[PDB]
Amino acid sequence: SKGTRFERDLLVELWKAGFAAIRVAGSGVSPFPCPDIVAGNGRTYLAIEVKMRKELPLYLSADEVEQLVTFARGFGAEAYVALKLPRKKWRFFPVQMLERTEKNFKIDESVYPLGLEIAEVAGKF
Amino acid sequence: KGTRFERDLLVELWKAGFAAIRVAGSGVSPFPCPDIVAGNGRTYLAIEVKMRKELPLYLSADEVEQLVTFARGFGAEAYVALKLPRKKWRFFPVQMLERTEKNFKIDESVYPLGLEIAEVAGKFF
Amino acid sequence: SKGTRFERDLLVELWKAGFAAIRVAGSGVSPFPCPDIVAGNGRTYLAIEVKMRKELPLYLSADEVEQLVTFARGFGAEAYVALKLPRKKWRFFPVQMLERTEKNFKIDESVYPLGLEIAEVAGKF
Amino acid sequence: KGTRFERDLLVELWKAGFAAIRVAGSGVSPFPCPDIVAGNGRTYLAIEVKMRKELPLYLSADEVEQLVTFARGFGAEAYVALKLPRKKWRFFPVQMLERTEKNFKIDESVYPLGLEIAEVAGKFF
DNA sequence: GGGGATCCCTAAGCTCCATCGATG
DNA sequence: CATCGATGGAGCTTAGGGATCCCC
DNA sequence: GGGGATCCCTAAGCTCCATCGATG
DNA sequence: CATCGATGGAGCTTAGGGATCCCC
Repeated sequence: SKGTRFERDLLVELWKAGFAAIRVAGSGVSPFPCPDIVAGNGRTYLAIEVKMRKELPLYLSADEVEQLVTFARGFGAEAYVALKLPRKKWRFFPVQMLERTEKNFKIDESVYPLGLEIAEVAGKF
Repeated sequence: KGTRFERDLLVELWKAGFAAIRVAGSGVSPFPCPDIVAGNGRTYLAIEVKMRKELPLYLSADEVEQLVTFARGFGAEAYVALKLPRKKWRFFPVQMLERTEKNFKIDESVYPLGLEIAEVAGKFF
Repeated sequence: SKGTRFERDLLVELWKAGFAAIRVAGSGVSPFPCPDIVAGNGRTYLAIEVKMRKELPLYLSADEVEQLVTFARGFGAEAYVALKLPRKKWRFFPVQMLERTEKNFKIDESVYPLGLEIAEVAGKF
Repeated sequence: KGTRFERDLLVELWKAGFAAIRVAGSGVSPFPCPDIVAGNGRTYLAIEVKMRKELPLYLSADEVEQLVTFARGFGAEAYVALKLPRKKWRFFPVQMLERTEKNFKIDESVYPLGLEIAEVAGKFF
């Protein structure tokens, strides 16, 4: 459950990139759809699911993603997965960029590279 | 405790089409962050949640600063939700606040003016 | 949500009939199957769903009953519905005795009469 | 708080095939009632839950009375579950308790003897 | 004013501490 | 000499029904 | 002893209270 | 004169990471 330390870490990055960002409470045992972090800089709004892996690939439960997009759609933000590999930087992946396994999704060696920097996230639109 | 009013207010937002969330760890050092953030693709809210035993509620001009600083940066509207011992939640834009000096306030003068959730969503049109 | 007062009431009746009985906590918002009351006198064990009505009929959601029997089966007790009508006494109904509506169950004027007294409950086996 | 150990223990019971429940309102006047009651069609438990910072745990002979009075009346076995600051839950039958006078206790003498949940279910055979 | 929806105040718990005893 | 404001603290458990307050 | 799974102690919040001021 | 026991109190918020303790 070290996930927290990385959520807190990313928040700084976002805040440094101009994003008013927050961590979602009651996230785990929740009465509703809830991602890890939510952010907005006045032009862009982000629903985010945060993940840290020693190494690829990263798998994302069918459900998990449904919940993120379900939320992202409702709130009016862009659903994103932030991935953290030890030596590398925070990488940002739109749910469009995810690959379907049998009953789930993934980001592997073939996808990680075409992920976004935090700076690309802010000024793309 | 007052945690049944806390989550009571969330329901109201959701009810009104809003996708709201409780900010993780906002009983924290004066950090630009509301207690709740909500949005519905059109209107976005930054909500300082106050539960006072009676009027007036005073609000250090500092406390207010943060709500506005954040609200601006995030791209949302700044609000104070306030519940009184037998009255139901009631929404106040920062504008609607009455001033003094080191603080602002909300007493009998403005309280009946305070909006209700739905009327808040209705502003956009 | 007056249901509580009647749960507390029934507990006395049970305790008076020789049943060590208790109310189930986290019953509503629960992580698992949970009835209103559980009791045992050393010979009999009861999973119970408590209901108070001004008047018949009493309807019981398909789900609700599944949950009670699911629990009753697991714990090793007999699933029961206790019904309270104003002027009358506590009536006890085994889930076998319930009648199926379209997508639910019920106890009406045709069933209430063949319900059990608390004393019949203890010494039937 | 210590409510994450509370519900932590429930999971253990469930894990072990037990259908357990938290007694509603057992921070109540010395009322014959455990903090938890569980059962699995064969074995039934009446569990006083103690979370002590260190040994020994003392237990007024009164407090014990109630567990046994209840246990008897309900048709279950009397147990004290006890968690220590870095040790995992550990089950003690009333029998296994060490006595003094107005109290009983649990210190180094008996603690390593205390059972584990599964071994508790295993007794029946 | 009478009738009803909303509280809050009362009694209790446990865990940890610290006095105080008695016994060795 | 009181009232509205402000300033610096301390308490932070649950849970039920009798009592309150509101509103019609 | 070194390496890892488990805590607890630190800094902070809010709400309510009560002092204290100043202004009328 | 200390240790194990007992007796009568008071505090009861969260939450994160640095520090601890255990175990191999």
